[PDB]
Amino acid sequence: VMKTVLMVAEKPSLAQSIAKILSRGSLSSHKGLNGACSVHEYTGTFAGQPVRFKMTSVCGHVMTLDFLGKYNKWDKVDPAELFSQAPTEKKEANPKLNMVKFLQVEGRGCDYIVLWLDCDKEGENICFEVLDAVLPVMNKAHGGEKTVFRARFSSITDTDICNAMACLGEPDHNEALSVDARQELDLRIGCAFTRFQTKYFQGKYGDLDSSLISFGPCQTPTLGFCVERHDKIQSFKPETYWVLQAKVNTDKDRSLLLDWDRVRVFDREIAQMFLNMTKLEKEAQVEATSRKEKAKQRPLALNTVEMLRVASSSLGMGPQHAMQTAERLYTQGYISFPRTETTHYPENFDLKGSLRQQANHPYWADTVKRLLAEGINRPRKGHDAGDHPPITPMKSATEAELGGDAWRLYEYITRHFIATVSHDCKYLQSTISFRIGPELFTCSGKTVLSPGFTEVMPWQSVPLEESLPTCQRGDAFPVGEVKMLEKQTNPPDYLTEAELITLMEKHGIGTDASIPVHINNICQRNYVTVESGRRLKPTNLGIVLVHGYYKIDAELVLPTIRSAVEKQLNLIAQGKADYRQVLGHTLDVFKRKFHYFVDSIAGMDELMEVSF
Amino acid sequence: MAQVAGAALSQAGWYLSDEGIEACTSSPDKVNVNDIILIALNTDLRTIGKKFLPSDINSGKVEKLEGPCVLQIQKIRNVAAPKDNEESQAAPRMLRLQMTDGHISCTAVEFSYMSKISLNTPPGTKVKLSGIVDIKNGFLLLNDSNTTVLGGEVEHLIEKW
DNA sequence: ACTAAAAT
Ligand SMILES: [Mn+2]
Ligand SMILES: [Mn+2]
Repeated sequence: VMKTVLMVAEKPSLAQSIAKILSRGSLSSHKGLNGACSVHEYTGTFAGQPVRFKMTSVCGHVMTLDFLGKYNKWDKVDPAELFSQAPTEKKEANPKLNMVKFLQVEGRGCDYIVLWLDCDKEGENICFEVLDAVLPVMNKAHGGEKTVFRARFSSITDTDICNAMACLGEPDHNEALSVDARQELDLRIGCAFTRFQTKYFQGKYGDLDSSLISFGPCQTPTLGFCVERHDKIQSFKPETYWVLQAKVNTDKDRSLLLDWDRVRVFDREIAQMFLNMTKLEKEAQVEATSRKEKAKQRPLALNTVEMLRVASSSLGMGPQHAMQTAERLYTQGYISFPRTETTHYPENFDLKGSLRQQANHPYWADTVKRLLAEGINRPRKGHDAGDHPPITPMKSATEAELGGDAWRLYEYITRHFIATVSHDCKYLQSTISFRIGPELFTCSGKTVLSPGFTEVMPWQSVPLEESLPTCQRGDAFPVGEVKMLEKQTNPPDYLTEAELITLMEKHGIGTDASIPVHINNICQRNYVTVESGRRLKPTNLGIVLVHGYYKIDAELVLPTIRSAVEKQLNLIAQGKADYRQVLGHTLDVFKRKFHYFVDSIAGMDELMEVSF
Repeated sequence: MAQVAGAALSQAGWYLSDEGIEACTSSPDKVNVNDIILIALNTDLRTIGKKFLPSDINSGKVEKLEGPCVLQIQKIRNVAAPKDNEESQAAPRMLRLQMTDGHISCTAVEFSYMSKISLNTPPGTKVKLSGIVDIKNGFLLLNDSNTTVLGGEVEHLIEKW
């Protein structure tokens, strides 16, 4: 044994994959003390001399930020004391897995360290935590040589991993400090506000004992969206439409419905005048005929957000249940990594191979074989964010081995994958325009030409209707009767889970692996209730919370504040700011705001008297 | 000279009572019908002007408007979208106009696309109607040909919140 | 008892 290097990955599966790819099939595997982390050993070359590679993995975050003693037990420190006087430390998360001791024992005697962690922002923090754990126990450097290394990768293919090993770099302390500052700020603000709220409202309003009222940079805006929807529903007054429609018949038992060019009229007398201008008539002339081709775009790659949206809108699944099922499928080895926000396929990918694997299931075998015979289509281009490749099938499952929820998710994933590589949908749309006296109506229809991804995603199909009769300009037809209909504008309905997710994504509230957690949190704190149709309905306590926050200080329930704080904190990452100089200022502004909030609580207090 | 000045303004179609004409301008040694017109186009028509709209025009038994007319808009409302959404591109634009001259108020309907009169047009704007205008059910039909828009601000005491 | 991040 001359020299050994150590590699750390963020998932055990990814660790095994990289070890297999770079070890060319020769491995020596061993089980560590944790029982969920494995150590792989193999020989190779690193920097001109033979080196023994030792590969291992850590499970997600290793340390989490918390308070010391005497301050983590409430009823002993004033909440305002937490803002700028409470000592802070880092303690292990998931203590059952002795990650720190495992890293020390497995890194003892190592010389070089290589970090195959994720390329996102929340990866370099794990990077520097691992360095703080491992650097104390390691052979001291010689001369002026660089020891710590980092690798950049996107996919888990042979060429990508080998090139990533070929070219290496260094980590970014200024990037890690941004995440550290965010953690500190979030913990301070949340623990400051929640304690005061739940210590004031609990003991003075009856049936809120043994209840928790929580505040934070995500839960509160999430509740704000739903209560804004509730207010909009509560403050809607109906109006009255007046739509005019008439029917024209050409052959016996062949009538045709028409639509007015001016869709709506809101004045009864005006509508009556238009009707009287049309009712006593017997001809129908033809003005113009239309015939254009069009295409329905094939779906892009699959993201976690779109998975959650479709699961909650078509399969009757909550976001947390969907995430658990997806994680189980990943662990068993049926789908790729299920927490990604990249919608662009990697350049090097065995698309043909993955498609050829699913060439035996009776549900889509014909389409798979036809695509393989006639050549596949290139995927639709999209956004890339490093991170991980999109969600694709890996093995061939059946109805039997999986059951219920797992199969219902697997079918949708496989169908989406097959559709994203198939052709488009081509349909011709024919619109014919008739003239009745002084007014003109139109009617439109569609007909299919060559179905594409519709053959695999029927719910996106083009409905079939009888083809519009062919006519030339100048033809005249008889009209049956011209009549009016009265309608009322409909009020909006409560938010659905899909709408809440798409509102969360654009404003920056939450992330790819926190939306289910936040939704489930606001459901567990009895802030909202899930009704029929997977609709989130605000309850009395949440309505009071937001209607008080707006009256007292409005930026708390405001989606833009999280984006503003993130933009301000990015300066630390870019190297154009100072850590303390930013953190102290951003904590001082919030401290002043909280000190105002505590003295302006009577306004929110006088709002719960009309309820519990 | 006012005897010929009245005939000139009538031929131009700017019908307005002689007392109002005298009020607008009182013989600065010359009528100067041009400056009379310019001064009028920034004056409220309710105070000054004669009554010439056909009686019971708001009923449904006139069916005709012959000769040229001058009218003043009062309120403009888009009857194609609810008051909640004052401009939604879900239906084509369609405007109802509340015009006046003297003692009688009349209602008009767009019936085509006219770019001259927009939702932002302030009240008091003067409209000239030329030729023959159709009245259907007490509603005046406003074709693009038989309209002329002449501006002028008198009291834009209107605020949208 | 809090908050918000990753992972199985
Ligand atoms: Mn990760
Ligand atoms: Mn992410």
